[PDB]
Amino acid sequence: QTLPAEGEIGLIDVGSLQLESGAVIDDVCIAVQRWGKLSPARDNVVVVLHALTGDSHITGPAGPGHPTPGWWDGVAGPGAPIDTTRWCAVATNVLGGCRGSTGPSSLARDGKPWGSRFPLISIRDQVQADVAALAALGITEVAAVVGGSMGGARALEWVVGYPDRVRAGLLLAVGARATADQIGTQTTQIAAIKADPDWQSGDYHETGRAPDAGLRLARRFAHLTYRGEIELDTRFANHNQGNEDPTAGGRYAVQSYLEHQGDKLLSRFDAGSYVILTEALNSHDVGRGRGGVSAALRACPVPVVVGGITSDRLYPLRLQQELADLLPGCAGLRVVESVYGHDGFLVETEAVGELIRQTLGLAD
Amino acid sequence: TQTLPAEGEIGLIDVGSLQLESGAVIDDVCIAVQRWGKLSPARDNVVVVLHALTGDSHITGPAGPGHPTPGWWDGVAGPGAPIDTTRWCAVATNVLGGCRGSTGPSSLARDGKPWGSRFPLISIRDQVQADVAALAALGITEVAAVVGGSMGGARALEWVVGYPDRVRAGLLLAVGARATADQIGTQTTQIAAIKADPDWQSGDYHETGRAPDAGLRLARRFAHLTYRGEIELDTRFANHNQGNEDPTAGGRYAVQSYLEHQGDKLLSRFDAGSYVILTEALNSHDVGRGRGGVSAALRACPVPVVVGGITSDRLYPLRLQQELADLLPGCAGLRVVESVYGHDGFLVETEAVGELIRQTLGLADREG
Ligand SMILES: CC(C)(COP(=O)(O)OP(=O)(O)OC[C@H]1O[C@@H](n2cnc3c(N)ncnc32)[C@H](O)[C@@H]1OP(=O)(O)O)[C@@H](O)C(=O)NCCC(=O)NCCS
Ligand SMILES: CC(C)(COP(=O)(O)OP(=O)(O)OC[C@H]1O[C@@H](n2cnc3c(N)ncnc32)[C@H](O)[C@@H]1OP(=O)(O)O)[C@@H](O)C(=O)NCCC(=O)NCCS
Repeated sequence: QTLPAEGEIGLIDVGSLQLESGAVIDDVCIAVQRWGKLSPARDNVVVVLHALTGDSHITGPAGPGHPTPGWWDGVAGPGAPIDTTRWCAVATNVLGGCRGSTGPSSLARDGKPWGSRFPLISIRDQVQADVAALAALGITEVAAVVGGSMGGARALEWVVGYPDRVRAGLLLAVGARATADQIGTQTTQIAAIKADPDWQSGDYHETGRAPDAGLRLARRFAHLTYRGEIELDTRFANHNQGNEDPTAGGRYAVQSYLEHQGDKLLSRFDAGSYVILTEALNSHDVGRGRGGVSAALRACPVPVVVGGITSDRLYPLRLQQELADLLPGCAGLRVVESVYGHDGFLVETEAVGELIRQTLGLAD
Repeated sequence: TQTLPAEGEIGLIDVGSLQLESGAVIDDVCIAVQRWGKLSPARDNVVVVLHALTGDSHITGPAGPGHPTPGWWDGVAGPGAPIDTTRWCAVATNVLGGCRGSTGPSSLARDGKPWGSRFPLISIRDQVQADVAALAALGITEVAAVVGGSMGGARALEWVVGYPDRVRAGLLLAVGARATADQIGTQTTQIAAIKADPDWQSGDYHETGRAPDAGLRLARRFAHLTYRGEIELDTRFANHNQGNEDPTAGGRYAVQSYLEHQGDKLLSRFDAGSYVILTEALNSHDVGRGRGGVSAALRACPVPVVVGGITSDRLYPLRLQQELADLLPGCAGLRVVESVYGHDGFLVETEAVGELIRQTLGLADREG
């Protein structure tokens, strides 16, 4: 198989995939998009790994086929952090997603949506799908892997599980494993979607009713863990939305901001994928079956750049400090100044650009 | 005549009809009250204890008839305790709009059926007016001090600011001058989680056999997270599984099982309707409303106060207490409590919170 036309969308059939749990999901497709020109040696691939609700559209404007622009708009191109004049930015839709790759909303063999029959996946299963997707194109080793959040967890299992198939990695706003705080809010986000009457045990697809209310609830609660406490108060405080009265049907500024944030997600994301991908986040743990977190990291030789956000409330700075101390390929923690919490790795263009540019230098 | 209830008993004080800040009127308001210790000769030793969102008048004592769970500050009032009952009379009420004794959404109105969707939104200032009206109904017009945390701290704040001449001192724990954006964000969403429950029935579920249990449990699980510290949880539960359950095969995580138990535990002692009404009184908390702003209102309050905050508080960060301490002239300086239990530290650190209460009562003595 060949890479899709630069910019366009493409599907890569990797066949059956045996998961860490033993389950076997067959006829697996992996959507992918590429910016940049593949090298004659196929050795300049920079794999960009997206987060929970992201997809393969990492950069570019909106329009046909893409409701919203890329989540890292401007990270790939001439002179950009990932210089496409000499690098090949390859992004894929994670396994279990809903933007082209096999997931709960995809159809199985019986001609009906996977739904509740979709097997539970892990971060290592998402990585095996990406690695297999690249193999289907003749790419065994990639120059670097970069991602934040789930994308960071995907980049951590890539450098630890396949150290010889990658030359460098950028771990952004992620930890070596899921924390109690992350699982607590994420398992409750799931319970919010599952308590919606229209969830229908996960087989709501093609029935007309979906768990919209539950999905908005989960997204609103999650968005709070993405932002910084001070940034929210400084920006919204307790002000009212316009001239509304929260005492008699109005809304607060922050309340109107969260409802919009959940509305943006309903029009593009599927609840089933939100559950499956969140359950994969909960299972994140680089030390499982490797002798613990410390052993797995001490035994990883891949050179990596670790970045952490100060005001991050979902992935506190202490987690990245642990990663940098234990990974021998990492000099030290690379703090990203930002007041926007976890969203810092999405908004701090210049700060994140420096970490990417440092990561590609190690790949050289 | 309306009298205080016996120590350990519950009393139902009638205050008649009250007019809320919004203009609405609440008829036949009933406020539940509990006492600890005798009144002094001049009746000048009343220490009002104001509970938090899901609290009640059972501030101390074991479980027994009418009190399934011990007091939220077990050991805070009594002989030699922080509120030494040999000197002070600990008076605690159930907040207006509560489900735990006083008039609220679950209480029956005049037409015979519950208030429900007919209960008007109340502000923190409305809850203070009711408590002051309750004490007045008995005959108390001046208290020695007010103490509370969270919503209890908000009630205490509006008390010293609104009735400076009828209170000698106050203790403000883990609270801010006004509701923050992060607080209003999660709290409005919690309200939305209860109303999205198909059994909410616009709030008129009380006499239908159905209740929004799913929504309330969800709102509580999210709220409990904001009450704890990040490091506390990871050290306690990490990513461990619950018992022998396996998340890979539909099992639960340790922290997941813990949060579920918190929802159920509140689910069997609290009313969803009250949760919504009280949660929205928190949203409207703004000591500066109608007073020229936060700084003006606090600058004008001369009551001596003790302000304390928790280091790991994630819902009411330390910066909020620091602001209160800086704007209130009656405060000598922020008192920092070192705890790992986040916002819940004001309930757990009974030794560090005990001293702040003793400092507050010391100011009440000096001012008397
Ligand atoms: C884009 C993002 C990542 C960071 O960008 P940002 O600079 O912080 O932008 P903001 O969200 O603060 O504000 C922009 C939007 O909020 C809207 N908004 C702001 N205040 C509002 C209000 N009071 N009422 C309604 N909408 C409001 C703006 O209109 C704008 O809407 P738009 O999407 O149509 O352009 C973040 O905003 C987002 O959308 N999601 C973050 C969560 C996420 O992606 N998580 C997965 C990665 S781990
Ligand atoms: C009272 C309170 C502060 C207790 O805090 P704590 O003393 O530090 O102890 P915890 O509640 O965190 O843990 C003990 C309880 O959790 C349970 N628990 C612990 N681990 C568990 C697990 N893995 N799975 C299930 N349940 C678990 C224990 O069995 C115990 O149950 P119990 O409530 O019947 O006693 C608080 O947790 C509570 O129950 N209510 C507080 C109400 C409130 O609004 N607080 C904030 C002020 S508004």
